[PDB]
Amino acid sequence: VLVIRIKIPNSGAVDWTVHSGPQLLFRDVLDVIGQVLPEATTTAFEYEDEDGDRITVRSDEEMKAMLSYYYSTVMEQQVNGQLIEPLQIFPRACKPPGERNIHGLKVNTRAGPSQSGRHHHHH
Amino acid sequence: DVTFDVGDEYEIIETIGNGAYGVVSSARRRLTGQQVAIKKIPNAFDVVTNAKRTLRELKILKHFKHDNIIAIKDILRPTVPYGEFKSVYVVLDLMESDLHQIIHSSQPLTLEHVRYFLYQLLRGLKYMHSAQVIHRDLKPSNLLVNENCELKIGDFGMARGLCTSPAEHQYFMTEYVATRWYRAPELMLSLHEYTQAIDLWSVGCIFGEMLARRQLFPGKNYVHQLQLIMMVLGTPSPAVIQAVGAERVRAYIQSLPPRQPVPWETVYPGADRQALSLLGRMLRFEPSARISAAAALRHPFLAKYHDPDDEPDCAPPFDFAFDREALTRERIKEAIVAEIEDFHARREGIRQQIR
Ligand SMILES: Nc1ncnc2c1ncn2[C@@H]1O[C@H](COP(=O)(O)OP(=O)(O)NP(=O)(O)O)[C@@H](O)[C@H]1O
Repeated sequence: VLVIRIKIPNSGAVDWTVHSGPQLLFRDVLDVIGQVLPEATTTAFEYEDEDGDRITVRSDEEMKAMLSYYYSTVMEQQVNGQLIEPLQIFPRACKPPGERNIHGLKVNTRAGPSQSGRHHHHH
Repeated sequence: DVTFDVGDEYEIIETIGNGAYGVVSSARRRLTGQQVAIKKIPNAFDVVTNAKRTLRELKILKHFKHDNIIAIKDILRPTVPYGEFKSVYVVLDLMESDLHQIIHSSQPLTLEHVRYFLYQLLRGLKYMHSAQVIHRDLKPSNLLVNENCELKIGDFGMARGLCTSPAEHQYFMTEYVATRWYRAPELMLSLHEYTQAIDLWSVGCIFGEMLARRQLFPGKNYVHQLQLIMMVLGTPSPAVIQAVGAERVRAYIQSLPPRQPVPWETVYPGADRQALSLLGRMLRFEPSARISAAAALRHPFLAKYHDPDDEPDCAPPFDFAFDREALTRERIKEAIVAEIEDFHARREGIRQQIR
């Protein structure tokens, strides 16, 4: 069994307890992430190495290197009988609009599949 | 056959949208009060092609999560009983309008609106294209829009991936259908080269449409379409003219005086320098000379909005095997039912939140 801990800003943490398994897929994380973070879209998440350096996972592949490191980290811990830390991941904050530095659009009256049109409305 | 029984999770408010393969309606999730679109697809297994197209639509939309691609929030579980389950209900983000309604209105659409709409469109596409998915019918009405100018790509029933091994070209064109106005030369000419570039011809048409606020190539039938294009682009070089696969349209291509391109600066006289430069890079006969959505995102015209970190690829590519071309109608119903179940079965409150 593996526990992933999701750090969520100004809230707390979510602990995801995996199956097992196999196999953990990058999507399985993204899907859990978006499920605990419903008001956002998250394409990516980081995690820390021994140095405390964030390393980003954008896909499978890099998923495999996270699992490799964390499994090493797990081995060493209760060999020394230490308390086993969950794998902690930091979802990469993605911009909402956000992107739109400015402006709006009217939707009350459309009509209207025009060409030079469109002849209709209402309100 | 439009009657919505969604009952008790959702309350139906009017009807917004119509087409084939379904009818859409505004709705409000009862207890939360969250506003959604609900799209009913009446008797969705009754016809093998509509069946595939439906399964195709669910799998594609489940795969994506992107702010520029329309998202399935829910898919209603079969109501009581199975009883030869017929109509499929899918819940989506409620979008107020669409780009066609925006482009054609007495409402102002500034250069800045075209920049931001074009950016968001290209964003979602970079994403979809890296999944190895070609939309294949991209037109202003398929691009949903709201008051804040969020743009989201819809209508994935025409999307196909691949192309596969040398087959199927030819049968790449079945079933499909699309307006010739946004249709790409390789789809018109059976050029035996079908890539994500297909969509980028459509973008150029949409881009040009937004600048002039009128359709760029509104052909009244096949050769007229072929002609309207050739007016501005000139005639296709011998290499493409010889790359034509049928009819022979190659004949009548071989005919006609060789024409010359018209600079986009005359076809859009009063138009932004940069916009035209990017528009030019998208509209080209040969699919391989067409700029990619990924590279178009880096064009100076979009420089204001460009964010390398905010423009994701789609992590695993979409897998289009499951292609149903014969693949009996019942087994298709099974798979559509196989989704919707999995969709719900992937929650799984499997987690705990620290207090
Ligand atoms: N999520 C939505 N929010 C608001 N309006 C929508 C939404 N989805 C669809 N519509 C509108 O309803 C229409 C029909 O939905 P649509 O999915 O395009 O049907 P369909 O299976 O594509 N039929 P077609 O357009 O002929 O291929 C769309 O053209 C939209 O204009």
